[PDB]
Amino acid sequence: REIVHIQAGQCGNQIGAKFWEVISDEHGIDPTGSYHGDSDLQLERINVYYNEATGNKYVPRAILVDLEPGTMDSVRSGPFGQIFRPDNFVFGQSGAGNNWAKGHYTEGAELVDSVLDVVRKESESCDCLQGFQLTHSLGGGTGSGMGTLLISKIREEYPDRIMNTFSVMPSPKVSDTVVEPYNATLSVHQLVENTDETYCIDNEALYDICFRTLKLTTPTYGDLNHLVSATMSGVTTCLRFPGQLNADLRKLAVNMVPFPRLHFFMPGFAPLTSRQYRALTVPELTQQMFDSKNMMAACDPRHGRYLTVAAIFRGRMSMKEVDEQMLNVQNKNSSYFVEWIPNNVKTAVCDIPPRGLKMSATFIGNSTAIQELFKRISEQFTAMFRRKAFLHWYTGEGMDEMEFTEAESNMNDLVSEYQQYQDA
Amino acid sequence: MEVIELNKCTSGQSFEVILKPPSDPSLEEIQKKLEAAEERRKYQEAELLKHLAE
Amino acid sequence: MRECISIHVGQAGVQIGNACWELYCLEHGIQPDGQMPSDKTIGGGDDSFNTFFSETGAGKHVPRAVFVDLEPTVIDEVRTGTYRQLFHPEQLITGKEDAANNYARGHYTIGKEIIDLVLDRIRKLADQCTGLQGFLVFHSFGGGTGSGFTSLLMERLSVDYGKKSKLEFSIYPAPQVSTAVVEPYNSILTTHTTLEHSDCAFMVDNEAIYDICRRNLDIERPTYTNLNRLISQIVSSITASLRFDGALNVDLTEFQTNLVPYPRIHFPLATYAPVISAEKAYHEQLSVAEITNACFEPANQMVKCDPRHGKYMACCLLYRGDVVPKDVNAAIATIKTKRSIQFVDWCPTGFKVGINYQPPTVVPGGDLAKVQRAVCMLSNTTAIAEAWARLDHKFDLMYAKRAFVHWYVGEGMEEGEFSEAREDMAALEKDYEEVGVDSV
Amino acid sequence: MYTFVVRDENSSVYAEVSRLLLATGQWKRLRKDNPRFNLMLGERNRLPFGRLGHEPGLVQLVNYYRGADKLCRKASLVKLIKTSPELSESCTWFPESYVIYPTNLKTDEREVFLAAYNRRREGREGNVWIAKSSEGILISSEASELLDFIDEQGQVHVIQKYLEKPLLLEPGHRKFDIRSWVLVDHLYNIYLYREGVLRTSSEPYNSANFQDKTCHLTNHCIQKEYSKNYGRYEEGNEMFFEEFNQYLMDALNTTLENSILLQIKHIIRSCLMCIEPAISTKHLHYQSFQLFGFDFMVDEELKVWLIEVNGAPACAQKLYAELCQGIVDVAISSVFPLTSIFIKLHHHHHH
Ligand SMILES: Nc1nc2c(ncn2[C@@H]2O[C@H](COP(=O)(O)OP(=O)(O)OP(=O)(O)O)[C@@H](O)[C@H]2O)c(=O)[nH]1
Ligand SMILES: COc1cc(-c2ccnc3cc(-c4ccc5c(ccn5C)c4)nn23)cc(OC)c1OC
Ligand SMILES: Nc1ncnc2c1ncn2[C@@H]1O[C@H](COP(=O)(O)OP(=O)(O)CP(=O)(O)O)[C@@H](O)[C@H]1O
Ligand SMILES: Nc1nc2c(ncn2[C@@H]2O[C@H](COP(=O)(O)OP(=O)(O)O)[C@@H](O)[C@H]2O)c(=O)[nH]1
Ligand SMILES: [Ca+2]
Ligand SMILES: [Ca+2]
Ligand SMILES: [Ca+2]
Ligand SMILES: [Cl-]
Ligand SMILES: [Mg+2]
Ligand SMILES: [Mg+2]
Ligand SMILES: [Mg+2]
Ligand SMILES: [Mg+2]
Repeated sequence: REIVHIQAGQCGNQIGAKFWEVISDEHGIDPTGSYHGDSDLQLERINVYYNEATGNKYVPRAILVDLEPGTMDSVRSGPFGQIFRPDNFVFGQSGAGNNWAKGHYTEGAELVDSVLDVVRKESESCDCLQGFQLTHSLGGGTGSGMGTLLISKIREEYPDRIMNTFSVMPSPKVSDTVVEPYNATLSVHQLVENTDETYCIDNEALYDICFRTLKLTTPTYGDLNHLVSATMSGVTTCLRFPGQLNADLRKLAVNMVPFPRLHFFMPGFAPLTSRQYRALTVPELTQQMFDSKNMMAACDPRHGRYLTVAAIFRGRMSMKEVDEQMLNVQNKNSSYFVEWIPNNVKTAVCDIPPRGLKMSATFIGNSTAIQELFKRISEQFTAMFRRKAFLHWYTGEGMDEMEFTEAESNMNDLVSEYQQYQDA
Repeated sequence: MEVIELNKCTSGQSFEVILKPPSDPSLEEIQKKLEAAEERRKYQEAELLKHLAE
Repeated sequence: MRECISIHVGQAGVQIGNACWELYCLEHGIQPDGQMPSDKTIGGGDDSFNTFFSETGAGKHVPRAVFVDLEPTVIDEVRTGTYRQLFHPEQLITGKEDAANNYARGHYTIGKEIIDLVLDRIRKLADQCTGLQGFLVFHSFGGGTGSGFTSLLMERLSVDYGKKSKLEFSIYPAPQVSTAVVEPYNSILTTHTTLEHSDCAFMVDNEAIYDICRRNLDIERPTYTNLNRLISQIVSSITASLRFDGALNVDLTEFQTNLVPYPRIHFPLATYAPVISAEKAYHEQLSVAEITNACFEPANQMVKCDPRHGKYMACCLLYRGDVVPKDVNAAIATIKTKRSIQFVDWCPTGFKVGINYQPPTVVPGGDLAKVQRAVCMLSNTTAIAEAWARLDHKFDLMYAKRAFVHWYVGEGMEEGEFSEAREDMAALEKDYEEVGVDSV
Repeated sequence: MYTFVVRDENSSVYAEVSRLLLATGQWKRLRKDNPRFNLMLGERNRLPFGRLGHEPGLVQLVNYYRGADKLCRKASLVKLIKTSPELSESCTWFPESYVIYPTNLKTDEREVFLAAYNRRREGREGNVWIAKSSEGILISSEASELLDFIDEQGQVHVIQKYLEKPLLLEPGHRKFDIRSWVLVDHLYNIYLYREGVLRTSSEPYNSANFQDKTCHLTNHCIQKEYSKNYGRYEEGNEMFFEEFNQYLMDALNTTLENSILLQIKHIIRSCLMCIEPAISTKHLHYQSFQLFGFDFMVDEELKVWLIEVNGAPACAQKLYAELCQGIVDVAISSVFPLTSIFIKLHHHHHH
């Protein structure tokens, strides 16, 4: 049943806000938390992400975290800003300066216990909590450093719940500062250890998609977050709408993760949309959703092998045609699925389509090609670290070079682990 | 082909036709097994909480 | 008269249980509130139907059933559904967190905390039994509860009721009907720990039921309701001799005497004919010969396999409807000449036949047309071992890389139980090949 | 794009079918144990028929009929012929044969076998026999020798009447056997390949010393090995049908069709129609085809005798190309679409 959602830092709160805007519009709930839909399917699984309020208003089970107040004041100002429980706005004043160390060890340590208090109050109001989802970036300081500190604290207090993240990967093409590879490498090690499933969202891929196929010449963070919103709505369909598949992350985790550390998923969406009218056929949805150009992680699926795949079709369509088309990408490209995991592609369907489309598909791949993302981050890390460049920002908050050496060793290990199964 | 042991009743009939003749662990062992798995779980959890405390 | 308690475990066992009890009520004239007008002995009895229903002072006819699911949503639909009044609240048992497709979580972790409550509820039903023969256990192979909790329940029932017989109806996993990727693991594991506790087990491959529904019912994408009403017809065929007057398979012990000479090889193949669509405008009724012949087509079996390439150890025909002995023997005669039916040397080549004159009843609004005669054949053939070969191979592919194993060890299971279970299945496949193959 | 896997590397004929299929541009080979194939070219031993026809969304086809080995093992075939009413103990085209189990193993016919021998010696009949199994063959008039020898070896053996009066080609006064390739498709059509071959002895047949077995054993292996005159008359000691026809026309005033082939087609049809109910895949969830090699003898009265059926034959070198193209055409592309080289064997007589 219930999921407790956390969004941390600048990117965490902007994507998290637009996620809650998108899915609240799906579920009919308006900016004041008042329902206004025409179907009861909108409310059957509404408890997974919402608490029912006095007056049977619906309030997101969402906690909003930052070390500065800027972005969260923009959220409270934003379209659905008032939908959020005001007690759930937890913010410091100093910021983290794009500094993992500040997020994880100094500034964030000061704030983290107050975040855990709001977590606890949301958990206690849950009939039966199944776990947590975090939206954050890995390239800054709050979502990266404090976000992973929170993930560590939450596992300590709830070691048997599911921890799930949507983690935005930094890219030099959409880059705020040079220290992103450092922040991301430090964060990735925390994620390997302390989450059950991580959706790897590559700002590189969101950029290329916005540029090469949506034809947006100058993509903003707004354009990037449109894609993220649509993808997040898609992967959480089973958590929010009635179906033969009930809303639980554990079963998804069990069927997607053959080895505990390899839980980094390559997401994808079709049709790729900027904010048209053409009917998309089921064969088209299927060919696109598997297209490397529709992947939100800038890795090439043909460079690795799929361990597991989950696919989620939305709209009115023939599941006979869906079944057929799914069977035919796997029968026509059986090379790219590991033969030692039989029937490793799962297909779900949901009658309700997202806003503005009559038919969509969401792709969720556990591919060994995701190593390309981690190698890329690792090469950027190493190019600075071999000169100890920009380390003083981190040693000044107490960190030692050893902890950097350990973190890159961990990520290179994770890369070797992916490679081992691409050749097995 | 012999038709034998015919039984009739108002519900139906039954018979046999022959074409051709021929040519546990304890309750305590269970509760022990269940407790041994439980302590393997509580150990691994202690190893995690020790790691988190480091 | 001796009573039989039905136990439904996990989603598959509960939903199939509901199909079965719906059918049973329709067959015995019991209405959804448990009233049976034709039951003239009010508040008591020892008729044949009493082996499955108990009676209350007010005239309520109550299934000798317990439903058990580790999460509430499936049995809640029983509690609120059209047969809500049929069952005593105490017979519907739900946890709140399920076994997540994990045998070890259903067996070890969640099982430890609910097994005593279930046995106590099972005991309340045993206590209103003048003479209990034992249990009918419905469960999936692939679910975490259906596999893991069931095997724990089977072990304890052996302890608490050691002289009783235990029959299973087990849904075998098929990728066409939504399937967890670790269901081969769950299957082998629950077969290994249940093998000595089960006297007779009827496997239903969801693949065969699915294809029967597409091919013979013209349902292009069958639902669980489609699948379960068909399974329910077959189960009803199999149990009708415990609920109705007759002299074949009158108690659970006869099932093992008649179908299982070797106790490990206790998996009879069910074949059922005819399955006819209720939307079929013009249908010409099939004869005794035609439906008995259909018992030897693989497309009609509950497990797709090829009985020509194996040997038989036993064979029963259960007919329902307009059937008389001499037509059966005429049909058998013609069939032995045109078909590969070889028995093991130490068994007679013969058929135990049971006829019940009431044709199959069909659920109103179901997919099955009413027919004038139907048959369910129960044959203990070694060809069913094909299903174990398929399962074991899939198990072998994954376990060679230890894929997903960490999920089981994390519930407190030791990796070695995997290889133990797989070794047992290795023996079982060889038993089957010993009995049913002579050397090339 | 159809998919296939190869699980017999040592098969001359399906190697060529493998390459023929790639060259279509519409077939891609998968790795041995990839289960998502359309076509399995399977192993000779322990082919896992139980795992076929369970892949959703894949029509699957294998190049072997499960159960067809009862035709293709010497002891099996004898038991099949004696026991099946369509073939009968009274079967005019099969040599008298008796299954003999060695004494270590202790069903077996060996004392109903000597009934026939004793009948024959007291009958002053030609009384050579041959003992064989599924290279270790004994041709003797001494029964008391033959059961000696079987039990020194450890596997089950067949004792069969020896064809003392074989047709001998001249010049050469020399023995031969005929090999026919027949293809049974998924529909159980029975196709005879129009080209057979005569595997000839290059030694004159001598009926007084069976101890030497090179004019008595027409195996291509033994002839290229032991016999002085390999290659002497025919290329590779293989005579083809156009020659053997012409010889029959000149030497004996008949043709291959009338004097021999009618009999051969009748034997093929009768064997495969006998086991069809046991091996047909007509209503099965996977489908079978298979290539067989039938081996016949001709006696001097131009009566044809079946000596064995081979379930995994090799082809004659010159014929590989045409046969293998034909297997793709009628066995494979029949199921997976992209003047015939086969004679369909069908007869429907009314009685
Ligand atoms: N024929 C049929 N198969 C079912 C049904 N429900 C589930 N199955 C199959 O059983 C397997 C899944 O097992 P479930 O019974 O759903 O699992 P469970 O016992 O409830 O255990 P958890 O959900 O893991 O706690 C799959 O192969 C399903 O296809 C049903 O109603 N009818
Ligand atoms: C909460 O989110 C979701 C949950 C589920 C979900 C719910 C209940 N049971 C299952 C079982 C599998 C599952 C997953 C992968 C599998 C198999 C079999 C093979 N593979 C690779 C089964 N998923 N699942 C499903 C979703 O979509 C696919 C969800 O959204 C992504
Ligand atoms: N009853 C018999 N009478 C006369 N000749 C016989 C015979 N049985 C076998 N032969 C001869 O022995 C040779 C081969 O015997 P066999 O039946 O074992 O073939 P084989 O299995 O060894 C090789 P292949 O499988 O290619 O035919 C035949 O070619 C024939 O010359
Ligand atoms: N797709 C997307 N990426 C963002 C957004 N904001 C920041 N990023 C990226 O996030 C990294 C900087 O992290 P940020 O969230 O601003 O730091 P924090 O506030 O300290 O947690 C860099 O990789 C930015 O490119 C956003 O709104 N959308
Ligand atoms: Ca401070
Ligand atoms: Ca009564
Ligand atoms: Ca017992
Ligand atoms: Cl007892
Ligand atoms: Mg920023
Ligand atoms: Mg505090
Ligand atoms: Mg369940
Ligand atoms: Mg041979």
